[PDB]
Amino acid sequence: MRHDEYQYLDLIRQIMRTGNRKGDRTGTGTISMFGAQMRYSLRDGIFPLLTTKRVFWRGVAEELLWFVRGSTNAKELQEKDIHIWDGNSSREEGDLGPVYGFQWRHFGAPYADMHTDYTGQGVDQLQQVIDTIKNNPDDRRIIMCAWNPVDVPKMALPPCHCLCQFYVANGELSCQLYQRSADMGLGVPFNIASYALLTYMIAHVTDLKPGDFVHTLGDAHVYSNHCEALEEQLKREPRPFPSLKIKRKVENISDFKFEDFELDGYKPHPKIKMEMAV
Amino acid sequence: MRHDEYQYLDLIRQIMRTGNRKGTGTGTISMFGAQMRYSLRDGIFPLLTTKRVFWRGVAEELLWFVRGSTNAKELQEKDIHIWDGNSSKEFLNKMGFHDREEGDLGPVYGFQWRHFGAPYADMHTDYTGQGVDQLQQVIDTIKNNPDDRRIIMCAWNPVDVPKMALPPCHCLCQFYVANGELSCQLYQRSADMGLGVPFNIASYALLTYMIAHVTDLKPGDFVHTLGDAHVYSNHCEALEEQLKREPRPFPSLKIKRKVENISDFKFEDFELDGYKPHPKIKMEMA
Ligand SMILES: Cc1nc(=O)c2cc(CN(C)c3ccc(C(=O)N[C@@H](CCC(=O)O)C(=O)O)s3)ccc2[nH]1
Ligand SMILES: Cc1nc(=O)c2cc(CN(C)c3ccc(C(=O)N[C@@H](CCC(=O)O)C(=O)O)s3)ccc2[nH]1
Ligand SMILES: O=c1ccn([C@H]2C[C@H](O)[C@@H](COP(=O)(O)O)O2)c(=O)[nH]1
Ligand SMILES: O=c1ccn([C@H]2C[C@H](O)[C@@H](COP(=O)(O)O)O2)c(=O)[nH]1
Repeated sequence: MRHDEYQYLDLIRQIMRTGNRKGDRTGTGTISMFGAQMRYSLRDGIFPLLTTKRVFWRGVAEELLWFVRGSTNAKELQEKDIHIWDGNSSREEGDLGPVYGFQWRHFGAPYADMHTDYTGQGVDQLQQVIDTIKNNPDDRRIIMCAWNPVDVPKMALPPCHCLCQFYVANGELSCQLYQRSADMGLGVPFNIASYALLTYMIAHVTDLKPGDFVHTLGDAHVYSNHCEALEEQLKREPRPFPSLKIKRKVENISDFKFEDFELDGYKPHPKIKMEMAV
Repeated sequence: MRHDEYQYLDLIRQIMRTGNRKGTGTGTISMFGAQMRYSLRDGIFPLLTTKRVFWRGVAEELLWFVRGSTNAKELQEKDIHIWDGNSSKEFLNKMGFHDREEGDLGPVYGFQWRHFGAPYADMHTDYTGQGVDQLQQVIDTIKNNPDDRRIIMCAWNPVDVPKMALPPCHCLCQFYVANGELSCQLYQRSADMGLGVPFNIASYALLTYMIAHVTDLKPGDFVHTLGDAHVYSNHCEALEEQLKREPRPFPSLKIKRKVENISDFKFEDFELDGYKPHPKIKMEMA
């Protein structure tokens, strides 16, 4: 019965107390461990939006709807006051290259720019996953992969979220994410919520109930200048997770809109300032 | 410090007790999401001891991957038959590969590791200079930028899976350097706990030993992450017998000479000392 958020807190504590101090691409220096795994229940409307520091729910949901549209145009997020892709995007202003939206919907197609019509090009992995869940739920290849060795050099930033896999049992849809690089302080809470939300959406349109989100980490790290803030965060007790309901019968994965999500009872501790490494 | 092999034994035990019973025609008992960690340090090599594992098959299959080969006949010539089932002309014709010759597994590991993105023709084609040589890329990044968080080799290729005799169970692996030590994490989407997993552990441990050697590092950990981790129902009696066996200290592995490039290893370069396993247990492949 231990709150699932303690998996996240325990890993931060372990990284700071036992991790490897190294340099890194950004020049900030990090403290890191290699290889971790967390499991978050998604059952009975439970939505694992972390509570010991406020997470950017609106950014999570808008970014994911943008992925689902297949968009690689950061201007569509900026227009919605979502600036999480700003650092890496000024090729035309806003064109992120063949990032998630494109890999999920067009893996293997040649990329031109964010305005190109890629209909019928590449593998639409997202629809492939939905079809397999509906038609052959015991399949062990229900995978969506964003790590494309051909395209990584054209991407504004190599994907941290290399691939995810789905699994069906007990009337439940589960999802596992392989995240190669995990900034425990800033990105990880958002990343948990992203793939928990994707699982809620796919479960909804496949007539399944959400089960578990399994979060596997490669290089799991704390930036050296985050330790003071995270030591303060570790003093905070998690609060019960919010609940998530989808307010209408959405027929297909592409039909979701932001207002379809009813997030109830989110009561996080206040935000903590933490500068993002560049 | 408990023997690392107990992670495998404990997971088999857990799956058989609480795993999900689901539906080939053989039943599976499965869990989703698991992770084991095997130390590779101080010459220790995690070749499981509660059932004799096919070490020579592990090493020859891995050398075959590294050559970029997708031709199962090259394994057969060395009396390694682990891919025979998936490459008979009859199997391939059954899968719809009517123009494919016996032995041709399609664009599987050797090809994805050395030529990701190239068009696949057949197993005899000269692919030199085509596609992404991910294996050499990893070696170069380890040498030149060891703190890089993108040291990845990916065999999961959505474009090519329809041409493969079997989609890769070993989707991708990632490397990590700290304190002079090279670690490796494998994401395995599908794990036959009884038959494939022991062999798969030894494969990626050996790969880590080889890459560490040619990058002048020491092996650290092998982290084995599983997606659908399952026990086939007709393995349960055999695995119940294995669970009563106590692990013995793992063997040691040394590389007998200085090998400069990953492509230069031969089986005789490996010295596996002290492997004293319990006997094989028959488990029929689904
Ligand atoms: C070093 C680094 N760490 C990261 O975690 C990271 C994450 C993203 C993308 N991403 C997945 C993000 C999620 C949340 C973000 C953010 O800036 N949130 C702040 C402020 C909230 C807001 O932007 O309004 C926060 O909530 O802490 S950015 C891009 C570059 C990165 N760079
Ligand atoms: C259902 C299935 N499970 C697997 O684990 C599997 C593994 C491979 C390839 N592979 C990675 C293998 C490793 C070991 C193997 C095997 O057949 N083992 C023998 C014992 C070793 C020997 O051949 O001497 C066995 O127990 O039958 S096969 C191919 C198809 C598969 N199919
Ligand atoms: O969704 C995201 C995007 C990025 N990062 C973090 C991980 C690293 O700290 C940095 C990306 O840098 P590289 O791993 O690519 O160097 O941002 C995340 O945690 N989650
Ligand atoms: O090296 C390998 C190759 C295959 N498998 C097992 C996993 C599954 O039981 C089966 C592959 O079947 P699918 O998951 O593709 O259905 O073989 C392994 O465990 N290891």
